[PDB]
Amino acid sequence: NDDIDQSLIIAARNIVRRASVSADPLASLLEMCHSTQIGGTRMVDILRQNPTEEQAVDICKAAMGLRISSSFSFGGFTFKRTSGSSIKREEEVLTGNLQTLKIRVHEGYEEFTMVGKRATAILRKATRRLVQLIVSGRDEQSIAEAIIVAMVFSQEDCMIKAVRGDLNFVNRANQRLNPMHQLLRHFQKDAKVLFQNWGIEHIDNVMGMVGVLPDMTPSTEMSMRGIRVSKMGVSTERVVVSIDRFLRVRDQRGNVLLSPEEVSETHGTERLTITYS
Ligand SMILES: O=C(O)[C@H]1[C@H]2CC[C@H](CC2)[C@@H]1Nc1nc(-c2c[nH]c3ncc(F)cc23)ncc1F
Ligand SMILES: O=C(O)[C@H]1[C@H]2CC[C@H](CC2)[C@@H]1Nc1nc(-c2c[nH]c3ncc(F)cc23)ncc1F
Ligand code: NI
Repeated sequence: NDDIDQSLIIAARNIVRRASVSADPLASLLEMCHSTQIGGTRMVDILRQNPTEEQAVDICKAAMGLRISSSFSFGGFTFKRTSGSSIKREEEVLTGNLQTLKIRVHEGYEEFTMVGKRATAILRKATRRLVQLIVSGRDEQSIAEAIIVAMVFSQEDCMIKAVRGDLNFVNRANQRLNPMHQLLRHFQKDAKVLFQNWGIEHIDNVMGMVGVLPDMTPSTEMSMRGIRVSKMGVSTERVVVSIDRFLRVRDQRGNVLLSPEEVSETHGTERLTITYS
């Protein structure tokens, strides 16, 4: 049970990475899934029975019409909506380097939990606004990673304005990343202009919680607008999802739940033998 899961993830990640470089990735992935065995059992038979929710694995499940977790993955983090709703409106925005970006802006009030491996968070947000972020983590590194993802996800104008120079990030297949991911890789290379330009505010010490400044220094006095660090940020609903040619998994409203771009780069050595085509 434990070894099949470890091995299935490794096989799924390899398949999505190989498929993603092909002209029609969906068809490539479907080939490899149907002609791959893990410890002697067929991979499609493992997918039908195994309950693991992982980004590469869930892309493969979707590919063959299996139900998956309704969560979505942004910046490595799993997001579950705990409350509220939104609608979608495409808008042109202008970066700090005067580059147009067409963005599907979400309009509404929504509350989510973010769960990464080294940090978790509660996010509350409105139309192009971070309302509040309560974040936990292992360290300075891991906490800042979660803050950058929440800031980009919020769609705020100060985040858009803090962009410096052009955004032409590409995937392994030489195709441009879509705008939200363009923004995310930019601020993942450097979040300094982002944090400086975000804004600061006075806070009252709720015990358990602390402020954090644009240089990541804690404080009891001030914090970055909306953001508080904490010490412990507190089950699966399977649903039908869709898949396209480029392995983008979507909900019924067309929000991208998963993609090649949200599959972890970790190479790892399988515990049960994996035989490909
Ligand atoms: O995909 C498979 O491995 C099996 C299982 C899971 C999907 C189908 C239903 C059973 C598929 N069944 C069959 N596939 C195929 C088959 C040939 N090339 C393929 N490439 C991708 C694929 F996906 C299925 C196939 N041929 C006869 C079948 F009878
Ligand atoms: O809009 C999309 O197609 C994708 C890409 C950009 C961010 C998410 C992950 C990739 C997004 N997916 C999803 N977003 C959302 C979503 C709700 N409110 C939001 N506000 C801003 C935002 F940015 C995304 C959202 N819900 C479910 C999703 F599944
Ligand atoms: Ni994207």
